[PDB]
Amino acid sequence: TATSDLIESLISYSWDDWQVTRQEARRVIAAIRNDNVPDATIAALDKSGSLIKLFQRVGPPELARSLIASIAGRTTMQRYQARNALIRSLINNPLGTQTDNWIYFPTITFFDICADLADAAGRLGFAAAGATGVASQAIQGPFSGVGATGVNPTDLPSIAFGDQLKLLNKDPATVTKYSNPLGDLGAYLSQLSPQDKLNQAQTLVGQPISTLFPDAYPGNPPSRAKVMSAAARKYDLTPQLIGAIILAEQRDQTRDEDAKDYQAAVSIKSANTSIGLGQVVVSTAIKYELFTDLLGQPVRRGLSRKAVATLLASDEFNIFATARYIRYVANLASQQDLRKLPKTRGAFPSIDLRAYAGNPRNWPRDNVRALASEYTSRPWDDNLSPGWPMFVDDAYATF
Amino acid sequence: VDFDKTLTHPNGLVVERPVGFDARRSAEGFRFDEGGKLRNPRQLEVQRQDAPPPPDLASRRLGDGEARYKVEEDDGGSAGSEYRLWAAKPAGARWIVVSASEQSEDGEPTFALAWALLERARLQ
Ligand SMILES: [Ca+2]
Ligand SMILES: [Ca+2]
Ligand SMILES: [Ca+2]
Repeated sequence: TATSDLIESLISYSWDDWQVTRQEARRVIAAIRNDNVPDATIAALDKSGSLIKLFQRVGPPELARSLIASIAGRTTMQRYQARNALIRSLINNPLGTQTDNWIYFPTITFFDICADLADAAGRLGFAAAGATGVASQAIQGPFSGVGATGVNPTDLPSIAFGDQLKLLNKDPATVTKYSNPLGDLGAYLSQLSPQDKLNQAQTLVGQPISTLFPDAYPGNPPSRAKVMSAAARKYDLTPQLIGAIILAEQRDQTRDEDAKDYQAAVSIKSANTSIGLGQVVVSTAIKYELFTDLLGQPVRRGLSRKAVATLLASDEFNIFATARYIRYVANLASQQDLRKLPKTRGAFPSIDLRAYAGNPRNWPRDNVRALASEYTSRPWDDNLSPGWPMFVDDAYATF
Repeated sequence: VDFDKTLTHPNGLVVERPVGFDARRSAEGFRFDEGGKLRNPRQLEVQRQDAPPPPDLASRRLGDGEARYKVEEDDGGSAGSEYRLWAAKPAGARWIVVSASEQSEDGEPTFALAWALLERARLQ
């Protein structure tokens, strides 16, 4: 026990082939999450033949998710036993967790993702609950995407079927509606006070992650700030640098653009969009295996393209992908020949390629400006974004 | 699509410079960089090239003539993949060639400006 007794009696309150009451399931979940000996509880349920029963009787897929995620996360020595019971239970109920936002993850994959995610969170140090944050209410205009808002791109309503076709057909009004909101980057910054800027940064960073796997966490989901710090230690970066890169993206993002990014990626067309907090491009995340540090190879080998696009809409995965990619752009810089990057040298006279190999605490500010250019655009081809370097540099100064 | 003042190159190339673009005399024509400090600016190059274009190129009609082009895509960044148009038009004995690049998150761009710039380019 001491939670299995409770759970054992609760599942006796239902038919053999029929699912328990929603409120009874909630009570099972809660018991699991609040339990001090999670492995022992699993071992117990398994002795009695009640473990598989648990997976059979709970519930609709929305609650199966909570149960599966909770068990997969809290569990350790006895994880494989929970994994094995679930497998035999899916014989009967095949659909399991694989619906809605999670339709691109087979149920066993959902389990393994929660396992890997919980392990990484404890190991990289972002398992701990984040304070409730003040999220923006905005729904239009700059800084109205998930960065500002907390609203997962994956939860946004379907773009009207007719509007989808206008998108494919390049209808100017429709394309404007679902595009980047900023043209004059400087004019946008000019209209914000130092207090406004700091407010955006705290809103961005102070919120709990918008995660597709809330119950993989021991308690509530961690602050984005915590995840950024953790990614910073992992990649020898700085939470300020990750923060500025993401703040810039998120300023030049709208709620409507979140909807197109995610929906176009999982549509028949599998568009190659940039998704989520740091606007990671789908194919780039696949190419450079940007999820390496959160998911083990077994799970990574099996992910579909559309599962990857969905993971990018999960804040913690996105933050780590973004950081991995920033560190990659910096290592790639380390190894250039500044002689062959005349325009770069020209635009960023204090650039120091060697310093890129190390922590940003010791990067010259021109290194941040240059990398900003080479994060929004192809890295180190000597073609520069004219406006992004100053845009990211402003965010960085705010942090 | 919109142009203003016309530019003439010592090598007998005549074209209009697109509005909102800064222009630069190039070795064999002109380079146009979109003005302002944009995140994702369009870059455009128009040139006289005395040597012909390769075969194997899927063509399209450019007004009262035929154009041969190829579009290439590279990894870019946040703003999307890099798209590069290469398009050539027969002009007298030689050819006029246009080069354009642009990032896109939403698939291959139309390159409308670049096509306009090519079609209305002078062999004299
Ligand atoms: Ca954007
Ligand atoms: Ca995007
Ligand atoms: Ca570049």
